[PDB]
Amino acid sequence: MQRGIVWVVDDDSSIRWVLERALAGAGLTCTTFENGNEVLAALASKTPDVLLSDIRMPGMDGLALLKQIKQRHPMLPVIIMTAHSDLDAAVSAYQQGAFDYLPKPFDIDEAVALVERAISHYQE
Ligand code: BEF
Repeated sequence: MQRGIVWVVDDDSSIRWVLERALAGAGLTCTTFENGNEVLAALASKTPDVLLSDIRMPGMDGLALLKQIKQRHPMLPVIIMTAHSDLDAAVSAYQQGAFDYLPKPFDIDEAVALVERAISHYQE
């Protein structure tokens, strides 16, 4: 049941290949973007069930990426790979409905782990 669209924003390629096929086997649609602002463009026409954002490119490292998401999507939850920058912006995330902040590690094991158990807690 349910579609299941998981969007990721990071270095792509490596992160994409793993999360794309592997997460696809789980029954979801995993796509990746450059870092964050890219998903925003796509977000302007769609909303993923579990968004994943990077944090090492934009102004506020990555938390800034959250701000963009909350500006147009004050509900779409996002998952950041790092929280070493201005954590302040991460707060605007929790208020808009962000997912959380995961350490640099991720891959399928660490990401799929946080995604499945997370969506399961939400349910329809
Ligand atoms: F690689 Be991301 F900037 F955490």
